[PDB]
Formats: sequence, structure tokens, C-alpha cells
Amino acid sequence: ASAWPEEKNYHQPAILNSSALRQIAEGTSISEMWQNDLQPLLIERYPGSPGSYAARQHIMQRIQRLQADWVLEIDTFLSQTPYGYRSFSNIISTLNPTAKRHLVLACHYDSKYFSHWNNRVFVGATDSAVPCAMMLELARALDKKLLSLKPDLSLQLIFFDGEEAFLHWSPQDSLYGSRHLAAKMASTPHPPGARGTSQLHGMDLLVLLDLIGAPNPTFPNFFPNSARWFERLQAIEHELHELGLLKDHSLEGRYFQNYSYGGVIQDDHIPFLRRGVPVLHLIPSPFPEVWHTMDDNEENLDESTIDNLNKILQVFVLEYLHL
Amino acid sequence: ASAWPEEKNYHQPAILNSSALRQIAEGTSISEMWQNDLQPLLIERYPGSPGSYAARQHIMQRIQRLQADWVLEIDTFLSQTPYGYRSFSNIISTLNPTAKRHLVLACHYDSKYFSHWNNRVFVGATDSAVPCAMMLELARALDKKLLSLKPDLSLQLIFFDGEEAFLHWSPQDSLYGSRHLAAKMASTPHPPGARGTSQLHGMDLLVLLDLIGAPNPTFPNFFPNSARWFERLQAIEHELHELGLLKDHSLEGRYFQNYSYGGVIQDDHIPFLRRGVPVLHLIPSPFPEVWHTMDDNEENLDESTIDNLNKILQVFVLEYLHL
Amino acid sequence: ASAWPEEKNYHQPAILNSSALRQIAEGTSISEMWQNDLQPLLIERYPGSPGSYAARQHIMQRIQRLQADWVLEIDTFLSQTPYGYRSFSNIISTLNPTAKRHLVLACHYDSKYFSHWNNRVFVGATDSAVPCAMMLELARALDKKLLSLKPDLSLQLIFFDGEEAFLHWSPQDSLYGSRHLAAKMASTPHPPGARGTSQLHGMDLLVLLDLIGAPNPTFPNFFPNSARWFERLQAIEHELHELGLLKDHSLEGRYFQNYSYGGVIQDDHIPFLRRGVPVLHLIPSPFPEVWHTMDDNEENLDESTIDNLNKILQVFVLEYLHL
Amino acid sequence: ASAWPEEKNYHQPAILNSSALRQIAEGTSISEMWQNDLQPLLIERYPGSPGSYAARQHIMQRIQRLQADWVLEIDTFLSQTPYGYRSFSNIISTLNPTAKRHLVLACHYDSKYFSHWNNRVFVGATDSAVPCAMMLELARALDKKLLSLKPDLSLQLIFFDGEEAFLHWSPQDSLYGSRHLAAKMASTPHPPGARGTSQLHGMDLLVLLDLIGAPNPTFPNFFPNSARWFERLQAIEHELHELGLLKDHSLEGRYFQNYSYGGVIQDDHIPFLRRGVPVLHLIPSPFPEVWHTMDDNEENLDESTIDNLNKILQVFVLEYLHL
Amino acid sequence: ASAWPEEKNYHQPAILNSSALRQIAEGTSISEMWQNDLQPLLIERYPGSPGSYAARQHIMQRIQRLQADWVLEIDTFLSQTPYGYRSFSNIISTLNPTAKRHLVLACHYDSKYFSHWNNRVFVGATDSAVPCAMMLELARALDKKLLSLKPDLSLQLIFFDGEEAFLHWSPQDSLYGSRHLAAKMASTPHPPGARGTSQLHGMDLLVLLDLIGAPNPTFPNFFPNSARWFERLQAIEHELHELGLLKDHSLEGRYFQNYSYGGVIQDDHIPFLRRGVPVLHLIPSPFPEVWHTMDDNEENLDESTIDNLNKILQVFVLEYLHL
Amino acid sequence: ASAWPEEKNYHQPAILNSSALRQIAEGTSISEMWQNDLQPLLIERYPGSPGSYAARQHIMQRIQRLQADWVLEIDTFLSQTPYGYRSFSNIISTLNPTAKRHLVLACHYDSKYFSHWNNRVFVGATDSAVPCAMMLELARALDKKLLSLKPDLSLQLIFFDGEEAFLHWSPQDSLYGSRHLAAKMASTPHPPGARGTSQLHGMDLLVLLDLIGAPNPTFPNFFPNSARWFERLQAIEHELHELGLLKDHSLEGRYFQNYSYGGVIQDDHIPFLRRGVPVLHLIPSPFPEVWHTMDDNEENLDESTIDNLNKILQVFVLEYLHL
Ligand SMILES: Nc1no[n+]([O-])c1C(=O)NCCc1c[nH]cn1
Ligand SMILES: Nc1no[n+]([O-])c1C(=O)NCCc1c[nH]cn1
Ligand SMILES: Nc1no[n+]([O-])c1C(=O)NCCc1c[nH]cn1
Ligand SMILES: Nc1no[n+]([O-])c1C(=O)NCCc1c[nH]cn1
Ligand SMILES: Nc1no[n+]([O-])c1C(=O)NCCc1c[nH]cn1
Ligand SMILES: Nc1no[n+]([O-])c1C(=O)NCCc1c[nH]cn1
Ligand SMILES: [Zn+2]
Ligand SMILES: [Zn+2]
Ligand SMILES: [Zn+2]
Ligand SMILES: [Zn+2]
Ligand SMILES: [Zn+2]
Ligand SMILES: [Zn+2]
Repeated sequence: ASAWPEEKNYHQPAILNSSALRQIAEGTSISEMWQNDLQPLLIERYPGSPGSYAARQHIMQRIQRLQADWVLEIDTFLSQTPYGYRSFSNIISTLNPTAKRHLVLACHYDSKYFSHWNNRVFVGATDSAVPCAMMLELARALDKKLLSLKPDLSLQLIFFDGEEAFLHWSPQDSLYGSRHLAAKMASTPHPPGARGTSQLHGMDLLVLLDLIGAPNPTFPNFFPNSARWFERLQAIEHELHELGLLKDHSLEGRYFQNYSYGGVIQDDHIPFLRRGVPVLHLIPSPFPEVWHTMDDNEENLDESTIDNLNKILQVFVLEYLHL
Repeated sequence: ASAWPEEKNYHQPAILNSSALRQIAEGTSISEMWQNDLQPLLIERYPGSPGSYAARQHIMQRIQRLQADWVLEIDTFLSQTPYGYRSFSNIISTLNPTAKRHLVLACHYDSKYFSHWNNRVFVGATDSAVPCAMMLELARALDKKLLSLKPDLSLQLIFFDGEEAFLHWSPQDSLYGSRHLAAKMASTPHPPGARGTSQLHGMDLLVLLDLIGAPNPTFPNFFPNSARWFERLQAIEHELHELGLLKDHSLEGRYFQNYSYGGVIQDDHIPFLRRGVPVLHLIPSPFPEVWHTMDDNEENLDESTIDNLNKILQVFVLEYLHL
Repeated sequence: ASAWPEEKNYHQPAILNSSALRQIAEGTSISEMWQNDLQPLLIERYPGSPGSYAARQHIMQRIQRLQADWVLEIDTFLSQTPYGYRSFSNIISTLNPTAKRHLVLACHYDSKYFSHWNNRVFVGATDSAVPCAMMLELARALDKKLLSLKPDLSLQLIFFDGEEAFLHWSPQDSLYGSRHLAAKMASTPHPPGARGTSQLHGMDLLVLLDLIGAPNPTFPNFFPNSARWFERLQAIEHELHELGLLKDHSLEGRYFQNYSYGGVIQDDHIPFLRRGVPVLHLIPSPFPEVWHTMDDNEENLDESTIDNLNKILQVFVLEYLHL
Repeated sequence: ASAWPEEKNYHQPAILNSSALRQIAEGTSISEMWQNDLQPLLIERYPGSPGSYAARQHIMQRIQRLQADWVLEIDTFLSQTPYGYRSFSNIISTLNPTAKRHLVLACHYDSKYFSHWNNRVFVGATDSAVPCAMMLELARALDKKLLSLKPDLSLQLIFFDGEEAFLHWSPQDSLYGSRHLAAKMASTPHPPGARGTSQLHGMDLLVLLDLIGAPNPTFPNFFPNSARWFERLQAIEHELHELGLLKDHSLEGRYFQNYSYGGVIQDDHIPFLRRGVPVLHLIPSPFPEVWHTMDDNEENLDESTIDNLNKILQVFVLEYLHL
Repeated sequence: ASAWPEEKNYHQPAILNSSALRQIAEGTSISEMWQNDLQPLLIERYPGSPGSYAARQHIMQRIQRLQADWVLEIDTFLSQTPYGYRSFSNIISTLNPTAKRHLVLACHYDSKYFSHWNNRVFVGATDSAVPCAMMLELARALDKKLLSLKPDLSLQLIFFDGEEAFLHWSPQDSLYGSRHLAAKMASTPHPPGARGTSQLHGMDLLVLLDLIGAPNPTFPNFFPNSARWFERLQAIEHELHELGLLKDHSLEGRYFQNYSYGGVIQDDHIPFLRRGVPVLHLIPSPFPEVWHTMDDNEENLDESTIDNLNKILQVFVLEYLHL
Repeated sequence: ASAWPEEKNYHQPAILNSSALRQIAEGTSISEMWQNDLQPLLIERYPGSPGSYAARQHIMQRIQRLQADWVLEIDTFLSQTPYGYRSFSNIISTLNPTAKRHLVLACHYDSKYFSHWNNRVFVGATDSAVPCAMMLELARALDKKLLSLKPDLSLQLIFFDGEEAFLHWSPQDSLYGSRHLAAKMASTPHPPGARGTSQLHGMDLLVLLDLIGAPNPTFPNFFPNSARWFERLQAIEHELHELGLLKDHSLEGRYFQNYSYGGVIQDDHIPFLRRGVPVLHLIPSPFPEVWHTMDDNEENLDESTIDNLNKILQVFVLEYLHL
């Protein structure tokens, strides 16, 4: 076989040190994200709606304005759903695509479909507009540090379409945009010209964000193939706490508790899991109280904890990429 | 699509108030149930046995003697099992079947098959004769309040046959009566003449009872699509406690702890789950100590906690139906 | 097992004799059928269309006007299709349903869906309005002889809905009304109270008619489990020829040639085949020239050969039922 | 739905007339094809071999030298086989890809893998190097007539890789390059921006060539969804015969006999069939005598009948495209 | 891979010559077989019956009395059927099992189960007691010639149990003894110690006999992977005819007509086919007139054609083994 | 059905008493095991490697030197994997195989395959060489007590091959040696001559050991069909603690906590679970810190806790067998 597609089982982080942490924390503006990155996404955006187009556009526009050589690829495809065949459009933003190994961050940008009620619309603030914004802010706050990319490894952002079901959650009505990109990736030579290494083999770890934005989340540690990376999150959250770099945060209310989760949760990682991609599944258990109700809006987001998680994740990424 | 089959995502309860609670509690006789409803069911009743006929008869007889317009329907069908094709008979008791939306309570009335041992027979007192009786007592205690039904919503009772395996638990040997009614329902126009709304779309929530009757149960909160309804149970159990309306009950031993359950349990809800029916799964974890042994009899039932749960469930129902 | 559900492997016909043949032939009016039974069905009648309702009504109305105790049952159900869940309605007309054994005749009354072209509509005259009419005329011509039913065996007519695909022929888009009645039957005790005999076990033979009405058909002999019954058709066609009871008919152009067919054809019999129901599949090979074009209309039907087949089938039925 | 993806059920040919036939026949050089198009392909070319690269290159080179705006696309992908994951490369040559409707010709360019025997190699002259060449010659002979394309319909050539099994014929070891392009096509918006029309909907008819080059072939008529197009082939073969435009040809030995084929043959059309693409399957029954032996070489090809079929197919194409 | 498991694609026969044919024909006694080999098998012998034991015993006893080093192996196993799990017992008789390559002859020795009718029992003379006897006589007539085995190739006899369905033909109720030996073989190192060659790889060709014993059979040529071997049968039948070595035989009624069979027949070869074992399927099309009726007895066998086929098959075997 | 294959639902232990415990504890030498049983297994031993042969040999050699009538059976088979078909070899050591009921202990002796890194090899000390040794020591320490076997019940050891995936964990790449022995067992008459009792029916309980050897394990209680047996382990661990028979052990750090595990873990028990075999799954949750890294070696094993578990398991076995 090829030498490099093992490089990840042994990859270790460049732990940052207090001077570094203080700057990463300095370099994220929850307020900037909240008005520049997230408020434009708090619209109805089910697949095929005009809001899917708006959101797609907004995401690329806010990436393009950055300096790093982000290579965007809209992957409009078709797939079968209750109401017939329909058009979806995953958004993929990659740095150094030539490269063999990528750390991937991901969420879904579609919003579940709901019939208007009481003249209220479902905009899906935790599920999953915040995660979209968190990934945009991360691309910004770290634009400079991420210029340094031109260890052959880099960063990819995936914003899946069609995470949600049109009707009722089932394996056949769900994960439209993930089930499709898993397969396409699984079947693409990587690097170009290989003859045994697919594009998953370059997927070092899939950090999937989902249902984030409520207060007092608890994130379980879901899979052992990635639990060492979960512990970094705990550590990163601890040190960021003892430096006074977090807001309204308590160690008695940490976000990353070493509580293991035997059971399963269906989500855009399965298509990549079952094919043995290592996964960090940053979805909370229990889900936000407002889950799948019209009350999942901006008013019920907690600024402080989106800010704390932003700071943690950005460190985790610089630490994974050695930056 | 049709307007009404969303009515349940937004349905909220008519919380009862202390004068109301005191009467619901006054209006259940654990002793009446135990001699009139449950003792006749503590017989061997595997599918096709004479005890299946006895139990079927007993259930209808005890319903018919009530005043509300309970419409009974025995749904004798056939399905394949290890030992060949066999005859099963789900029992379905419905109020206002014309109506579009139903809250459904359910258990299984078959008893697992066991070869007599030491001249002892398996009668399955927790699994699941008690749940049968709990649903009969609920129909009685609330007969009057349930006359008021002639918000288009009502109550259905399902007593599945063939929950248990004949040989060894497997997806192919199990859930005979549920796998069959799920499908039949899924394919029945509701309301009559519709052209897109099946009979599940009228299944507002499936409250499935199973393995109840032992002391000191703990019921986990299994699915988020129904966790708000689980919290009502906690609340209802709390208020009923602080009013002195419970027996031998301790808040340090509540039955409904906010302990989440990642993994899965196979049971008559799966056929209705996988098709996206919201489920409250009132089965305890851990299972009774006597589970699937000849020691699951009447002597090892705890009167007090069947009484406490009876009282809680009846409130939950009046609260769900606004009565 | 039960004794009787073998009765069919050994069932033999009461061959009719020239005086009898001459009367059956006397007793069918191709002209009556063509104006009373078939012309009302030459309308667009895809599932859910108003023409499905018209056709459904017309079929029952023309049965009800007969004397025999035809027991009609409309079996409106729901099932999943490309464009979503939809409503279908099989029509079932039975004589002596109490009885254990039935010879079943069947076709499909839906018409394939097509977008109007050149202001032309698909009415599906061979596929399958003629077979519908042929089964109505058979019920009429033999009304008297079929009064004699009150060997426990009788006659059933099935007119399936949703034979055709909405989009493109596939196992998932096809046979909506057959796949559903096969299963329901397979799971229904027969006789009522049995405990091992489904309702297929009473399905002695399924004579399925399809794509009939063109000139010069050739019907292959498809399955050995029913080839003895195919030979009766040949014989019945021969004797009816040598008696001068056929029109524009030639033995060098017989309809039932002992030409075997190795391959397979998908059609409403599969759901009943794969469950081991014996099948006579009266569909021609090759299909009419006009198959699935707007040219499959009334002008391109051949009166003479619909008349010849009508006469043959009616004999076959009286011969199978001993009448 | 969209109007145009029905355009094919009603599409009819522009029959050519004797002056036209004489020129198409004049315009094909069996000798040119045999030295310029086919002899370079009579090499071992299993997937991944150097001969796969040679053949791939040769095919594109011989297309590029033409005048029409052939748009080539090599679709290197990966898929699982007995011996592991491996790299395949379908070749796709399209004219007017912008357009909505395409008539597609196709064969496979891989050669079955065989361990050298007696110092002999399998080069697969009928299976399927000849069909490759026949499609190249067709692109040449008709280059001029095919310039006229800039009824929105055009022509596509597909040369699948991995038709053959590596080990033993099975659904899991076969059709690597077809099973993959069917799916990718099925999921691609066509035209770009559509939201219900895949790229199959533009696949008007799939004319698949395979196992051609032996003498005295007989081609059955496999599917009714395309039998009208098979009859054109018969007609085209007849008229070309009665004009003296064929060599060593006899009507008592026609190639296209109205002999129907009930059973099935597995081949690159299945992936496109099961998804309802209309298919003309030009594979003979029986297969060449030399099938899958080292004797399937150039010495055992019959020039005359490759020439006759070349002439017929080219007419069929001009007739389908109205040229 | 290993060199030898290709040896069969290129294996060719040692055609016998008139002096040889005359002796093979001299050396078979239809009368001996009919009283010594077949009459003991004309008993009810469904799986688990006492007749299965009788037949099993009879088969081994009649082999053991021979001189060649026949190594018998009864492969009693269990598998699931309608009426539950049941015990089957394939019989396997092998010469030179150490060896890598085997020509395999096979039939099934179970008889379909039928409830006695008119005090008549199903003994399955063509289906398949005759084929059993034909394989025993072949072992005898050629005992001497088959001593010569101690080209590493030899002969195996398989008599499957449970070919027939207990209830109704289906993929789940059928081929119990074949589906099981296919798998076991597929997973057994051959030769012992190999690490890639299963025991199928030593299965050079599977000659499966079934439904033989009626007059005027016609055997189609089913698969091209074995059609060269079918032609040997034609040839062998021709030469044996023109030598006056056949009885009541006519070339206008040959048994092996070059009539191809597109469709499929389910039978003990499928388990070995789908895994790419080359198959000669000696079952007639059409099936005997008496197929699956109580009339499939000894009185309706035709001595002459069992004798003619015996002679042909024995030649085919000596010709395949070079003896 | 047969009487005895229920004997296990009611089987209860012969609890040992302090004099007995002290001797079992006296009779295990962690030091002997560690040099005689385990150190020879700390080699690279993926399937087909020379180390698989070494380990296979070592296991049998160390059994054969014992006195009890251990009947060894190497079950070399073949099965499909990413890189092709490959050869595996389960090791099975049985006492009193004639007998109907067996308590089975098991682990896997293969080691996951890894490409050498930093000149380091994966030897899989917890996963699962220690469990191998623990089962050998158990056979030794109890050799004498296990002579007493000549309640028809005995002990079986299974050392599966191919537990691990070659590439990435999936249902298709995993459990090669278990998926194969489950099936073979499921289909073997037991006792020999039975006709309904497979060899699973003699599998009283499957105690599967895996990932053992690290400090401070926590073993959850996975299935209720075996939770009574898990409680024995707790009890046995408690009493062994309060007798001073354990080392470096704390009740605040017990190994068997009554912590239930809702979710699932894939492992050699599934093939036997899904077929309803009762399972005690002694794998810890969480997995060792060194899981699937080169750091899972001998240096990071904790002598004390392997010793404590050895002592506990040996008691559990004598207690299950009444010795
Ligand atoms: N349980 C569920 N019942 O319904 N759903 O959807 C469920 C679910 O688990 N969804 C996955 C998590 C999620 C939802 N939205 C975003 N992520
Ligand atoms: N685990 C199991 N192993 O076996 N079974 O049955 C199991 C099981 O989970 N059954 C479902 C719960 C139940 C049993 N009786 C009523 N409800
Ligand atoms: N081939 C086909 N390709 O498309 N279809 O539908 C096909 C087909 O075989 N249909 C079954 C026969 C039939 C059609 N209409 C009524 N009976
Ligand atoms: N039967 C077969 N047994 O093996 N195979 O491959 C078979 C087969 O049918 N292959 C499909 C036709 C073909 C072969 N080469 C090109 N086209
Ligand atoms: N068609 C059938 N319908 O029912 N069956 O069994 C059928 C069948 O094809 N059986 C296979 C051939 C056979 C039967 N007996 C021995 N060989
Ligand atoms: N999760 C996993 N992700 O990858 N694997 O293998 C996983 C796993 O669960 N393996 C089963 C436990 C095991 C491993 N080695 C021995 N037992
Ligand atoms: Zn959501
Ligand atoms: Zn139970
Ligand atoms: Zn049609
Ligand atoms: Zn080929
Ligand atoms: Zn048979
Ligand atoms: Zn492992």
C-alpha cells in the first residue's frame, strides 16, 4: 500500500502556550461573527428554497473576502426524497487541495422544513446556523495563520445540504448531502493518479459541529478512534479557563465531560464513519431545549458560550495543523 | 400537504391543579384493578394458546362494560415464525375513530412461551400483564371524563399480540403484532378519503408500557422527539408527591430521572418509530430482577408502585387530552 | 396441516361438449361488451385521477346489475411512489367468499400516466381496458350459470390499481395494487378462524389478463405449475375452431402455441407467484405494436379476436368450475 | 415536470433514401478502420495495465483528429474488487454537451484478465475491441455530417472500463465502469440548473455494442421499450441488401431476425436499464464461438460482416439524428 | 495467484473412437440399473423421513461394493424451513480427494413432500430417482476404467438433499442441501494448505442431472461458459446414433438440440453458478408431463431413453477424464 | 422440542466458600502465565503471517501438556477481505465434546495489522494476547479440578482468528473467524443425530474476553439475558477482596460496577448474539488508553489486575461448572 495514509494514526498536536492562547482569544470577535457571519443565515433555508441560494451565496462571499487560497466548489447534485427527486448543493471550501491529508470541519447549512405556524418560521439557529458561522469566524480569525500553507496536511470546510429530513427521520429521508459526498469521495483517486487511496484516506479527522448555540451544553465522547482528540478539547477548555480567557464559564459546568456515550446518533458523520473515517462529533447530549421548535431562534442563543467554543475550536485547529 | 398532521408538534397540555389531582388519585382503586383487571390475566397466554383467547375475551369484556363509546376491533392476522405460519390477534380499542388525531397507549398481551419447569408456568406479570391492567384501570377511572368525547383528538388503546419471541430474540422472531399493525396503519387513508395522510399521521404519540410492576423502577428518557412529554411525567410525579398522593414514594427514588439513554431497546415501538411516530417508551432500565424467569409472578409485584404509576399516567392522559 | 389447500394440484375440468360450446358462443355479444362494458373505460384513468373514480364506479355498477351474489370490496390503500405517498383502490368482486377455494381472474384498471402530446391522451385500450371489459362480459354471459353457487370452489375478480409505473419501470415503481393485495391476502386467515391457511391457499389459480385487443396475438406458456391449464386453452381454442364458432380465425394463426418462454415478464402476478400461487399469464409475446403509445386506442382493436378470446375464456371458466 | 424529457418516446427517424444510402456506404473504409482504429487496440488492456493507458490514449487521439467539437472527459474513479480497491477510467466523448438529449453509443474498452497460457495473451477482439473501432470509424465517416451540430439532440460515445470480471462473473465483480457512471449521471442536474431532470433523462436510447466481429451473428430483439428501433435496423439491413451495398450477405442469414429473447444478459446496460433508460442491446445470441478463449483474435474476425454492420449502424445514427 | 485453477478453461477431451464407443455401450445394463440401482429408490424420501435414511444407505452400499477408492462423506447439517429447523444429509462420493481438480456429477435424492392422495404416494421417479441411478450405474459400468486413478483431475458425485421445497417454491424454501455445500466448499482451503484457492476452484464443471426418465426429452444449452461441453454431448449422441448403439432413437428427435435458453431455471446449480462454477444443466425443457404429480412413477419411465442417456453420459465422462 | 436445551435458563452456581477461594487464589501464578503463556504471544500475528502459525502452535502446545482430555480442533477456513480471499484458522479446545452443554470462554488471537512505524510493531498485548494467556492459565490452574469431567455440561475454549479489520472497521471487514464459526455451529446437529438442536443450543453462555491488561478497568453490564452472571462477578470480586486475596485492589475501584450500557460494541459475540446465545462481554468501557497504538505492549500491562481478574474468572468457572 501507500506509505502516507497512515500518517494520521500517529499525528500529534503542537500544543500552544499561554502567550499563544491569549492571542487566539484576542483574535475572535463574537460580535463580528454575530452580525457579519450569522445574522444573514437566520432565514428559512430548506433545500431548493430561495434561502438555500441566499445562504450558499453568503457563505462563499464571506470566504472569498479572505486572503488564504480558499478553493470553493459547489457540488449541486440530485437525489430521491419523499416528494420526488430534488436538487441539493453541498458547499466545499478547501485549502491546498493538491495536498494529501486534510483536517475537515463540517456542519449542515440546510434548515429543516416546517409549515409556517402562528406566522412563525423555522430558521434553525442552533440547528445549524451557529455552526455555520462558527466555521466562518474560524476561517477569518485564523486567516493570517492559515496563509502559511502556500507535513503535507491542510484544512477543509464542508457545509452539507439536506441534512434534515423532509418528512420523518429515517435512513432513507436524511443525510442527502452527506451520503452523496461520502460516496463520491470514496471513489475519487487521491492524490490524483493514485490507484488505491481514495479521498477519505486524506480525511484525517472529521470534526462535525451540530446543535450548538444553547447554554450549558455537554458534549459526550462518542468514539474511541478519536477520544485522544476529545481530550485535547477538555484540556484546551481547562487551560483557557484558568487563564481567564473564557466568559461566564465554570469548571463545574465544563462543556467536555469525560462521559462516554454507548448509543448512537444519526448525522452527517455516518456516511463517513461506516467507511472508517475518524470522527469527533461535536453535538451535545442532551439536545437544546428548543430543538426542532420555532423557539430555536437568535433570542435564545447564548453569546458567551458560542464565544467560548469558538475560542476552543480555533485553538484545536491551530494545534492540529501546527500553526 | 394537509394542514392538521402537524397539530402534534405544537400540542401542549392542560396542566391539572391540586383539586384536580386529588380527585384523579381518589378515583383509582389499585385493589379493584388487581382483582377485576389483572388477576384474570395471570395465565399462560402465548399466541394460539387457549389463554390468548381467554385474555382477548377478558380485555374486551372489561372494556364493553364501560360507558364511553369504545369501538373494539380484533385484528386476527397471520405471519411467519420459526415453527411455521401462525395466527395472531391484536386487540384495538378506540374512542372517536372518525377523528384524525389519537393519543395511543399500548402494551403487549401475549406472554413469552416457556416449557413448564418444576411444574411452574410463565405468566409474565410485569411482562406484561400489569401494563394490560394499568390500561384497563385507566379506561375505567376516567370513563366519565372520557364520555365528554361524543381540538379533534382522542384516545386509542392497543394490546399487541406476539411481542415475544418464540425461540430467541431476533428481528425476524419478535414484534409479530406490531410489525403488522404498523404497516397496515401506514397504508390506510386517514381520514377516510385522504390521499396523503396515513393512520400514523393521526398517531400523536405512542406511550408504550412494558415490564412494569416491580419495585423501584427507573425509567430513562429515550428519545428527544418526546422528551418534553417525559418531563411532564417527572413534574406530574413530583407534584403528586408533594401533595401526599403517593404511597411509599421517595423523591430520592423517583421513577422518572433525567437520565438519558443513548443505546436502543427492541420493542413494539420500533415499527412505529422507524416510520417517525413519536414515542414515550415506559420500560425501565434496568429490567425487573425477575425478567424472563418463573419468578415474574403476582407475589413479586409491588402494589404501591403500580398504584403510583397508575395515578401518574391517568393525569398525563387527562392532561394530554385536555380533560 | 389442513386437508383442503391441496385440492387444486389434483383439480380437473369438466370438459364441455359441442352442444355446450355452441351455447357459450351464442351467449356472448362482442357488440354488447364493446358499448356497455368497454367504451366507458377508454378514458384517462391513472391513480388518483377523476377517471380512476369513474372507472371504479363503472365497474361496480356493471357488476351490481347482475343477479349472482357478487360481493364487492373496494380496497383503498396508500403506498409510496416517486412523487410521494398516494392513494390507490383495488376493486375486488367475489362470489361465495365464505368458500375456501377460488379461481381468480384479474387485470389492471389503471392506465399509465402520460403527459398529453399533440392534444392526445393515453387511454390504454389493450393495456388494459379490454381485459377489464372481457372480465365484465364474462360475468354477464355466465350470470345464470354462475347463480348455481348459492367441491367448495368459486370465482373471484380482481381489478388491480397502480399496475403501471409513474416514471420508469422498476421494482419500486410498479405493481402498487398487487404488491399490496398479495401481502394482505398472505396474512389473512382463510377460512376465518384457520391458523395456518392464508388467503392465497384459496387462490387456486391466478388467470391474469393483460395487453389484449390487438390482432394476431401469440400467448406463450410461461410456467409449468400451470401448463396443463394452458393446454386446455389450446384444446378449447381448437375445438371452438373446428366447430365454426370462431371468426376470422386460423389454426395456422392460433393464439395458444406450445412455445415456451424461459425469461420473465414483470406484472401483477409476481407478488402472487413468488409466494407460490399458480399462474396462467395471458399476456402476449410480443406485445402489441401500439404498446405504450397514443396509438393504443379503440380504432386499433380487432373485434374478432377479442370475441374469440372471450368465448375461449368463458369456456375455460365453466370448465374449471364444473358448470 | 419538465416538458422535454418525454421528447424521445415520440421521436421518429428521417429515413434515408437510396442516394443517401449509397453515399454512407461509400464513406466507410473497413480497411482504414482495421489499420488505423482497431489494430492498435488488439493488446492486453485489463484495468490498470499499461494497455489500458495505451488504449485510452489511442481512443482520444483518434477522436481529437476529427473536426467536430468532440468534448472528451476521462472519468477516472475507484471501486472495490476482489483483489482490493482499484482505479478505472471510463472514456466519454460528447458532442453538444450543453444540449438536453443525446443518443448514446457505447462499448467497453477493457479486456478480460487472463493469465498467459502457452505464451498466448487475451486481446479480446470481439469482446470488445471491434466495437471500439466501429464507434471510432462511425465518428470519422460521419465527421462532416456531424459538424452540422454547432430538435435539441446530439450524440455521445461512452467507452466503459471494467466491464469484465476479474475473477468470476457476479453482480459484485462486473460492470465497474457502468455501475459507476449510471449513478453519477442519475445524480447530475441536466440541463445544468434543473431540479428534477437527471442526466439519464437526456439519454434518449443506449445502443450498446458487444461481442461483434465474428461471422454469421444473430442479434435478438431484447426489450419492447426499444423494439421499434430494432425494426429500423432490420429495415436498414434489408434495403442495404437489395441495393447491393453489402458484402457476402444473405437475407437467409440476416443479422437482425425478429426472434425475441425472454431471458436476460448481464452487461453495461443494466445500470442504465433498471433506471429506465431505453436500450438497444447489440450483442449476439449465441456468442461468438471464440468467446473468452485465446482464439478471440484478429485472425478470426470477418471483415465483411464488420463492414456490413458498420454501414448499417452509421445509417441508423444519421437516421436517428436527422442528418 | 496459483497456476492450476485455470487448468479447466483450456481442458479438452480425449475423443473416443468407434471401438471404444462400442465397448462403453456394451458395458451398461439398463436392466441391471433398473433393478439393482433404481427400484430401491422409488420410495417416499422427503428430508427426515425414514426413506431418506433408506435411500442414503442404499446409495452408499451400492458404491462401497465397487472397487475404485470411492471416499464417501455424509454431510448431515441443519437449516431453516417453514416448519422450523430440520436435519438434511447430502451424500458425497469422491475419488482422489487429495487431487485439485474434479469433474462433478450431481442430482438430488430427496423427493418432494406431498400429502397422500387417493392412497397414492409421490416417489419422484424422474425427479429425481432416475438421475440417482444413472450416476450409480455410471460408477459401476466404469469401475474398472476408474481404477486407473490410484493431469491431476478426478471425479466426484454429489447427491444433494433438500432440493425440493416443503411448501411453495421460493429462494428461501429450496436448495437446502446445495446452498449449504456451496458455501462450505467456497470456504475450504483446496488443496489443503492453500491460501486463496477454495474447493470450487477444483470444481471443473458441474454436470447436474434432473427430471430425466421421460420419453422424448429436449435439453437446451443453457450457459455459454459450458456450451463447448454441450456440443460434445450432441456429437456423442450423433456418433452413437450412426453406429447403431442407441435404441428407439431418431436424429429428428435428438435429445441435445442447439436451441438456446435465455431465461432461468432454479435448481441445485445456482449456489454454484452465482459463485462462477461452470455448469452443464441436464434438465429438460419442457419438463416431463408427469412433473410433480403422482403419475411420476416407474410405469411412465422409458427404458430406451434412460439407456441412451446413460451411454452418452458415460462416454462424456471418460472423454472428460481421458480414460 | 428437546427437553435439555433449556437447562441453562435455570442453571445456578455452586458458590464456593472461603476455604475454596483461598485455594483457587493460591493456585494461579501470574508469574508463570506471564513467562510461559503470554510472552510467546507478544509477536506480530495478523492472519496468514508466520506469527499466526507461531501463536496457533504455542496455544495447542501449552494445552496438550495438560492432563484433562482437551480435544483440539483447528478450523482453517477461507473468507473474503478487502485484499481478496484469505486463510484463517480458529482454534477450538473442548472438554467432553460428546456432551450437550458447554460453558464457553473466548478471545481472539489475531493481532490487528499495522505497517511498521518508527521500527515499531503492533503486538496487541491487551488486544488480545493477555486474554489468550488468561484462558491458558485458567486451563492450567484448574487442570486437576477439570479432570473430574471424564449435569451434562462442560467447558470449551475458542480463540478466534481474524477479529480485527484489515483496513477499517466495518461489518464486512471484521469478525472473520466468528462470523464463520457461528454459522457452522448453527448448522451442526447437536448432539450428533439430533434434528432440531444446533450446536449453539449447547452454548450455555459465551464469556468473551477482550482488551484486558490495563490498569483500572471498568466492565459494564451489557445484556440482561446474562446480568445475573455479571452479578456473580461482582460478588466474586467483593468476597475475594474482603479476604485479602487481591492485590492493589480497592472497592472504590472495583472492576465490575453496576453501570449499564445502552449502546453497542461490535466484537466476536455478535454472530452468536443475534442468534440468541447468552453473552457476558468482558471488554472494558472505556478501552485502554493504549488501544490500537504501538504503546499497547508488555511494559504497559499491570500485573496486579491481570492477576486479580485471573483469580475472579477461575472462580466463576468452577462456580458455573460445580467444581
Ligand atoms: N432522534 C430523532 N428524531 O428525529 N430526528 O431528526 C432525530 C435525530 O436524532 N436527528 C439527528 C440530530 C440532528 C437533528 N437536527 C440536526 N441534527
Ligand atoms: N436483550 C434481550 N434479550 O432477549 N430479549 O427479549 C431481549 C430484549 O431486549 N427484549 C425487549 C424487552 C422486552 C422483553 N419482554 C418484554 N419486553
Ligand atoms: N419491459 C418494460 N419496460 O417498461 N415496461 O413497463 C416494461 C414491462 O415489461 N411492463 C410489463 C408489461 C405491461 C406493461 N403494461 C402492462 N403490462
Ligand atoms: N454467462 C456468463 N458467464 O460468464 N460471463 O461473463 C457471462 C456473461 O454473460 N457475460 C456477459 C456478456 C459479455 C462477456 N464479455 C462481454 N460481454
Ligand atoms: N417453476 C416452478 N414452480 O415450482 N417449482 O418447483 C418450479 C421449478 O422451477 N423447480 C425447479 C426444477 C425442479 C423441480 N423439481 C426438480 N427440479
Ligand atoms: N469503534 C471502533 N473503531 O474501530 N474499531 O475497531 C472499533 C471497535 O469498536 N472495535 C471493537 C472492539 C475491539 C477492538 N479490538 C478488539 N476489540
Ligand atoms: Zn435538526
Ligand atoms: Zn418479555
Ligand atoms: Zn402498460
Ligand atoms: Zn467478455
Ligand atoms: Zn421436483
Ligand atoms: Zn483491536
